[PDB]
Amino acid sequence: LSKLQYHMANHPNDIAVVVGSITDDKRLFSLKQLKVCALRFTETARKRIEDAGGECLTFDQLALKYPTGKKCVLLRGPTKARTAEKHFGKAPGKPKSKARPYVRSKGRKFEKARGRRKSRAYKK
Amino acid sequence: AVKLGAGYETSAESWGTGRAVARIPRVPGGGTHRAGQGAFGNMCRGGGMFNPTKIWRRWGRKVNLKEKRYAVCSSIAASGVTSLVLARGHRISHLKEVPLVVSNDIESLSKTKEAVNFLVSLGLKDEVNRLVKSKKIRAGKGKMRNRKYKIRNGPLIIYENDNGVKKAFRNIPGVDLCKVTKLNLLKLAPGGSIGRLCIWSESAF
Amino acid sequence: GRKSTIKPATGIAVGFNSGHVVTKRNSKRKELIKDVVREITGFSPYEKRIIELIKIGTSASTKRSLKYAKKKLGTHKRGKAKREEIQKVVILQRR
Amino acid sequence: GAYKYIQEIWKKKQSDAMHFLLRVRTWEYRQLPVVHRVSKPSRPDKARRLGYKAIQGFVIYRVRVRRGDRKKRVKKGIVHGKPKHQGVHKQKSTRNLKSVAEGKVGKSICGNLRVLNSYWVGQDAVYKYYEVILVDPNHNAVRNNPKINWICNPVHKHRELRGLTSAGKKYRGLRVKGHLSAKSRPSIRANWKRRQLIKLRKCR
Amino acid sequence: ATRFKKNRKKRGHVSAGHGRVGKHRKHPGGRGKAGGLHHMRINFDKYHPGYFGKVGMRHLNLLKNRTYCPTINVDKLWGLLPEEKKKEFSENKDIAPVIDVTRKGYFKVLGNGKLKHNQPIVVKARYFSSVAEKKIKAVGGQCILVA
Amino acid sequence: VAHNNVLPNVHLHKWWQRHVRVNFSKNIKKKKRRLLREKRRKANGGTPIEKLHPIVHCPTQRYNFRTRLGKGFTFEELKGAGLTPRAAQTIGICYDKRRKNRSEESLTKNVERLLKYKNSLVMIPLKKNKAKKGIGGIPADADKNTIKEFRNKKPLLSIFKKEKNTKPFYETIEVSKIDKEFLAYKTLRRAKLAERRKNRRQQKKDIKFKS
RNA sequence: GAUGUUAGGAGGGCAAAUCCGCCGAAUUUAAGCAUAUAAUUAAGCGGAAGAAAAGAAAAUAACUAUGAUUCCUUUAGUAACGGCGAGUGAACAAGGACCAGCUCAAACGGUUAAUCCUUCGUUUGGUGCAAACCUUUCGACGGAAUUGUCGUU
RNA sequence: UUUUAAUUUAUUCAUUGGAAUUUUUCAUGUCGAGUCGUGUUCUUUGAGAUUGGAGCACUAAUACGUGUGAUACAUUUCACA
RNA sequence: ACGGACCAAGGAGUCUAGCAAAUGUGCAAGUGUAUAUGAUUCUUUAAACAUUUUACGCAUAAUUAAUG
RNA sequence: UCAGAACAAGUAGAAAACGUGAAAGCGUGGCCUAUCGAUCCUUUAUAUUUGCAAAAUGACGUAAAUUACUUACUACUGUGC
Ligand SMILES: [Mg+2]
Ligand SMILES: [Mg+2]
Ligand SMILES: [Mg+2]
Ligand SMILES: [Mg+2]
Ligand SMILES: [Mg+2]
Ligand SMILES: [Mg+2]
Ligand SMILES: [Mg+2]
Ligand SMILES: [Mg+2]
Ligand SMILES: [Mg+2]
Ligand SMILES: [Mg+2]
Ligand SMILES: [Mg+2]
Ligand SMILES: [Mg+2]
Ligand SMILES: [Mg+2]
Ligand SMILES: [Mg+2]
Ligand SMILES: [Mg+2]
Ligand SMILES: [Mg+2]
Ligand SMILES: [Mg+2]
Ligand SMILES: [Mg+2]
Ligand SMILES: [Mg+2]
Ligand SMILES: [Mg+2]
Ligand SMILES: [Mg+2]
Ligand SMILES: [Mg+2]
Ligand SMILES: [Mg+2]
Repeated sequence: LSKLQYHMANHPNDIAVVVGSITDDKRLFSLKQLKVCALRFTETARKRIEDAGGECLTFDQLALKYPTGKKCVLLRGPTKARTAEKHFGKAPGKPKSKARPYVRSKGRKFEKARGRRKSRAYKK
Repeated sequence: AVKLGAGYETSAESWGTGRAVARIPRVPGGGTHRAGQGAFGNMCRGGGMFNPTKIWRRWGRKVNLKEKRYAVCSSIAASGVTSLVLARGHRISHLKEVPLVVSNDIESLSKTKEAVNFLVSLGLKDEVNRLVKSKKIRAGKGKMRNRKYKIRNGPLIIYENDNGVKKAFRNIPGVDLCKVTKLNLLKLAPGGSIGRLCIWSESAF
Repeated sequence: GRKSTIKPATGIAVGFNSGHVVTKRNSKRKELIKDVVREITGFSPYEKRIIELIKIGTSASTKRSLKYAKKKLGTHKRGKAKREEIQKVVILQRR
Repeated sequence: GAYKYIQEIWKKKQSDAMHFLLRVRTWEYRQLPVVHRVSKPSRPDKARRLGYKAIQGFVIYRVRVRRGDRKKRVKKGIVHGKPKHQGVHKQKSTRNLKSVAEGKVGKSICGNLRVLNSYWVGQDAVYKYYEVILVDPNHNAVRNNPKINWICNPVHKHRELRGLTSAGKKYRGLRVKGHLSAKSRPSIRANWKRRQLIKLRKCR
Repeated sequence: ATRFKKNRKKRGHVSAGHGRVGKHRKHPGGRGKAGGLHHMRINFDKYHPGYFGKVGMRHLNLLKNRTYCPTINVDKLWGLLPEEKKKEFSENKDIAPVIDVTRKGYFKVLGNGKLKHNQPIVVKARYFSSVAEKKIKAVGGQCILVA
Repeated sequence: VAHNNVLPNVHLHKWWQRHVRVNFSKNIKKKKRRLLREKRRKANGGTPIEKLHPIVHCPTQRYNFRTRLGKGFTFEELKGAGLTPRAAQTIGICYDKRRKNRSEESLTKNVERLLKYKNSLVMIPLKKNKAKKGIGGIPADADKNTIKEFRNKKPLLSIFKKEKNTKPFYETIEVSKIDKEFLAYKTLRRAKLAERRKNRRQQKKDIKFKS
């Protein structure tokens, strides 16, 4: 919701459309009068929107209203913010890679010695 | 599950190479036909089956409570919708309203005959007839395992309290009974097919 | 880690008497027997040796005695205790 | 008071008087047969402190056990496996000599009786001598008396052979409660089994 | 289910998908973690950098309880109140909420994010981070150590 | 091992197949248990299977705040209630020889609970009719009609379950009542710093006391 | 102390899935192997019961503290161990099932062992068609026991 | 048929004996030794200057004691047993 | 080069554990009702239903050998 | 070299502090291309960094205070590991 709000900030009244789910944000305090199309609203988010005196539109409704998407704004949520994606890219082992190793757990006992500190052979 | 050491109860060992016989483990000794025979191993008569079935196969599946609830709701909705019900196979062409609701007098019915009569009056005569017809002896080996008859699935009577419905509709072929509180998706959507014909008491509704 | 029984606990998670608010709520025969035993049995050889060492009188001697006790009994506490007992006995004898 | 006094006397053990007694007694025992009945406890107080009572069915048996380790049983000294397991000669048994003592009396010699307990009595370098307190569970004097009666039950056949006597409890490590003994409690083997156990869940 | 397993798709293909020359043998590379540090060193290096060797102090009896401290960021603190109550608080600058953060199952208050300006908030918790405390104060609130 | 996967950690190098228990018995076992408990209840005509337990605070810094049923009531609490241990045992209440009271408040709470329980409970006579007063703790035996009435009413099992949380967590405070000068982090860190030395002094104090 | 075909009794063998003691490998894994691993497993020997074992704190905590054992969910593949390699790996707390506590020894009672048992009996009952059982308290004649039975806690 | 709940009827008279709390005096008792423990060996453990066990040697203290508080030690608190 | 005299039937990537990726599905700063309880649940029912008139997991914060 | 991992050997710098030169500069060894070594363990250096798991050990240090389980405040706090 916060992200949605941020995106709507400059152009008001026009209708944010989001092809996925919109989740609510406890970290928001105030909610503006938002008009949002989405595939799914988590219930609390929906409630919040309602309270704001906003509108939750489904895709069919949007189509009915704005079939050429006039005064719409496509938005995406954070795609590569997924935890799976943090294991991708250059493998941890290759230098300057910020890829999480697949490890049982965290703590000194797990993947924090040889090849992770200059003191034990090398680093990264 | 197959019993643990099935096919492996023998002492068999392979004779090895220089006898002009494949090197499958052989039963030792003499006198019997069994002597010298291929012993354990999936290929052999009297062998163990390949990956013998074990009790620790995953039998059940956890399904998310929420998902289950959703499924139940959807089945209820389906039962609502006439077309869906029709598709599901019921002879419902002579029933007016398909969220089919009936007075609480039904919950007190004492006699299967009476229930049958009521059903007929409703319009489900045809359905009843179909149900009667469609008790047939299964194809295959089900026959040997207490699955002798195969019966088509009739209406589902949903009731708030049993003052007789349980017992009266018990014994009409294919007719099932469920308390509104404890709705079973297995009954609402047999074979995972949406839109069973549900007959509700008004209290239940 | 440590606390005090007097005073309530400072309403803090960590540090000295840290914790919650809550108001706190809180022979002769033997001797005779021992004497009898002594009369009967006397001492055991190690004990005797220790006594002798003690009698010798000096700090070095005492140290030696202590060491001996440690060797025999095992553990410094027990040995110390034994030494103390022997000293007491010696004192008694002297009276 | 008397028993207190004798307790105190026996605590001394290396003191002259006690020492002499021990010397005599162990010498005497060296001569008698390995397991043999005695009429009265040699350490009445100690017997009392265990389970002993002067009821008809209670008997004391003096038993002698060889001291020391038991050579690993193998035809000739040689063991055929990996070096870790190769040694004989410094192989110390899981059971106590006391346990062994009680075992030998309890098992074939007094199969009729039930071993209650056992106490130390004496030792030489060759042998340790224990007196083991046993009870006849069929003697009515024992059957009737509600305290003690318990031993008449069939669950207590050959307590000594299952490590259920005090000595048994010791070497099973049930004497030590706590974090020191977490791994052995319902029984070591049982505990192990439990820890191994894979619980699946039909639903899963 | 078996019917949509790949092996069923390879049914009549001779090698069952495991290749004709390089066969399918049982445990060709060694068993389990096996030659990590010898013939499987490279894999370990490239996917499991810090795997070999030990580091740091032993901690012979841990007791994860002693050291348990679920955290929350100040940003999330106002979220811990219901919508209507929050609105009420916003309306009345004259009165502030105390928040027993322990009652909601968090011990430490950390300081990630903004707090609504001027809206003063009283925070009860066991631990505060300097920054979180500063944030709270700047907003005219108090941090009250609880236990 | 191959590719980028977790390093495998599967403890199955022993003869694991020997001890796999699959719980086909779960629901049926539960049902059986239920049946057994019902039977027990029936046997104890009217009286409750369940025994009174004191609420207690869980140990360790992390469960500190939570409260749950302990075993057994502590001699002191019994005394407060006006009750003998044996007597308590005989009724529906658990006794715990080894539990001790540090907190007055806690003790008070449990004696309150005990009192409540006492108030609730009505005692069937031992030999019929003959109504006599109890021993040490136990209340009096009621007459027949009263007993009948009680039976006719529902047997309450609210006391045997723990009292749920009081709640708060949101409480209004007046802005003028806030103390804007109280460095909480500073207090913490300072406290941490000063711990050892306070420890040094406490020990000294203790030593002094010991003479 | 021996001795008895003395009077009365007991043990022995079978069976084992779970169970309790010992005793005790190696294949195997480590791409070799020697410590490790397999495994406190298999085999061996002994011993019980409808369950066994455990069990009423020389316990855990460091809290606002809990409170016998067992078992389940978890803690946790964690602390830790380990040619720190392969691999092994608990405990407390938390949530439940179930919940039960106790008696010897020691202290005390000598204006008296009050205890206990064997044999022989005696005479009210209860169910049974009988067979048997069930209990009822009363003595004797024996012994046992002051190197300690019983009561009191 | 099995038992085990509820319900129904107990009322008179005898006295030996015991129990709980409650006052008030006086008693500060007793609390398991070749055992614990240490050393050393071997085993077992996740237990790490040794987790349990065992063999051997040495061998204690009395409740103000001794035993736990997962790093060997000393000096000493404290908590728990 | 090897295997195949012929024919019939049997005859070989499976099942569990835990991890990952992919994709579907639910809900989403949460999620999973775990054991267990409860029900007017009892051929099917060993499922289904329910969750007491701040359990735990994984995630929501990282980092340090560590006090932190 | 190459997986564009490591080690090793270099190239280019930066922050210190110096050397040399009058200076500009040059110097992070040998005019350049070889002369060499992971984990674990050991070892000795370094440090206003920590720990040994209920606590303490510099130190009742410095102030107060009264005899006591007093109140503040201190970067420097045992051996061993
Ligand atoms: Mg077969
Ligand atoms: Mg067919
Ligand atoms: Mg051995
Ligand atoms: Mg192909
Ligand atoms: Mg091939
Ligand atoms: Mg090839
Ligand atoms: Mg036998
Ligand atoms: Mg190998
Ligand atoms: Mg190999
Ligand atoms: Mg080999
Ligand atoms: Mg076996
Ligand atoms: Mg038992
Ligand atoms: Mg467990
Ligand atoms: Mg985990
Ligand atoms: Mg192991
Ligand atoms: Mg004691
Ligand atoms: Mg081992
Ligand atoms: Mg601890
Ligand atoms: Mg050829
Ligand atoms: Mg060939
Ligand atoms: Mg051929
Ligand atoms: Mg052929
Ligand atoms: Mg997925």
